[PDB]
Amino acid sequence: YTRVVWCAVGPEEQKKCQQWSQQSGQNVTCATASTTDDCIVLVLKGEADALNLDGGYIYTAGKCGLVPVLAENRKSSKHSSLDCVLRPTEGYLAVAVVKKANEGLTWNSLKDKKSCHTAVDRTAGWNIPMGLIVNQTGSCAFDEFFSQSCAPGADPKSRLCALCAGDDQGLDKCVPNSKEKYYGYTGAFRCLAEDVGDVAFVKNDTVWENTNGESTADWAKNLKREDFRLLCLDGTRKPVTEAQSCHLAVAPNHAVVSRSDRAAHVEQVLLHQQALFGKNGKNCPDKFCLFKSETKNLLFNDNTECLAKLGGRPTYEEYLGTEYVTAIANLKKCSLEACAF
Ligand SMILES: *[C@@H]1O[C@H](CO)[C@@H](O[C@@H]2O[C@H](CO)[C@@H](O)[C@H](O)[C@H]2NC(C)=O)[C@H](O)[C@H]1NC(C)=O
Ligand SMILES: *[C@@H]1O[C@H](CO)[C@@H](O[C@@H]2O[C@H](CO)[C@@H](O)[C@H](O)[C@H]2NC(C)=O)[C@H](O)[C@H]1NC(C)=O
Ligand SMILES: CCN(CC)CC(=O)Nc1c(C)cccc1C
Ligand SMILES: *[C@@H]1O[C@H](CO)[C@@H](O)[C@H](O)[C@H]1NC(C)=O
Ligand SMILES: [Fe+3]
Ligand SMILES: [Zn+2]
Ligand SMILES: [Zn+2]
Repeated sequence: YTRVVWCAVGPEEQKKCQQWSQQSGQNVTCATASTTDDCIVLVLKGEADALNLDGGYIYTAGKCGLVPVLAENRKSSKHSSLDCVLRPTEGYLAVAVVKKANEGLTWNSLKDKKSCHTAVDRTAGWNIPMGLIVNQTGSCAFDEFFSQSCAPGADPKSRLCALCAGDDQGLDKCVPNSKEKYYGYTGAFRCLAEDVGDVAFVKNDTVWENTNGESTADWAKNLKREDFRLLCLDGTRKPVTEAQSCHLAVAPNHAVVSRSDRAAHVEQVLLHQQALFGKNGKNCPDKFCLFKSETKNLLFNDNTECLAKLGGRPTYEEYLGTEYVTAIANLKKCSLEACAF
């Protein structure tokens, strides 16, 4: 039974998965795909067993019968007596970030600016802000709100891809995987840091992890938190230290999904895998560390303490929460039930 086939998205996650595979005695093996949607299809076909997904994709996967199995849990200063694997998930803060030097830019003056998104269909980088924007303008032309953007996964010849740069060679412009320079939390923030965009739609944790010497990548190496500002919904700007009172929403954590008939087996293998390669696991950091990838968030986010049990044996709708599930349905009206593949 207990071989789990992970689905990696892109060549970089593939490399990391191959390392995990080798260190696991081939308990985990790897399948690769160019996009998250493709990976979901591989899981539906039964050619892969699982992968960690942002909440927006969990919505896509859930409609096709896939279920949440274990969720990412980061550091917290409450619930601590309880062990990480048993602790409830706090969710993360979706935020809109701008440069302080870019004075006078607020939530009320984003029209015609340049934006940086993690990817299309993702929670913090797309679903939350575009949902909020459609709603406030009473219009579905969200592709004409910003003058130019980098929204991995949109038509590469549309304005929503204009700011994306592709890989080393300019190839793969706008693909929704790490090959694209401005993909994901880190990529979208880089897009803002290099002044390619006016605002980045990421999470709270991204800002802190790539400023004040926390990174060391050459583009982040000199960034300082005082150079950035959060855009609050009230038309006000605040230091990044004010996220708890200046965010767009709380997002449910990224979670591992698998086909329902495979959930229990995937779950067992993963709990044994994090005991070996997790934060203080038998072989981290001496041999391989599952939750570390040099600020690239490959397979899993780098700030992950552990993969936690769910409790309540939640369906995907209960896991995402009815608030966030109606938000996505209304936004997708711009482009009630049925699986896409
Ligand atoms: C937003 O994100 C930062 C980092 O993810 C949080 O600050 C971390 O908080 C932990 C304890 O919760 C501290 O021990 C770490 O030292 C902090 N990290 C760093 C790198 O500074 C912060 O709690 C979050 N703020 C809000 C309002 O959510
Ligand atoms: C966009 O607006 C719609 C319409 O109000 C929001 O959907 C509603 O959300 C509330 C709160 O969850 C429910 O009580 C309503 O029933 C929903 N209405 C409809 C028509 O479905 C949606 O939340 C908004 N999107 C965002 C991102 O805020
Ligand atoms: C960590 C995964 N959670 C998602 C929130 C499973 C859950 O169902 N948790 C939960 C808790 C702990 C308290 C109140 C309400 C909810 C539903
Ligand atoms: C692989 O899984 C098997 C089955 O439980 C376990 O006995 C073995 O020790 C595991 N090895 C590693 C390194 O995970
Ligand atoms: Fe996310
Ligand atoms: Zn809030
Ligand atoms: Zn239930």
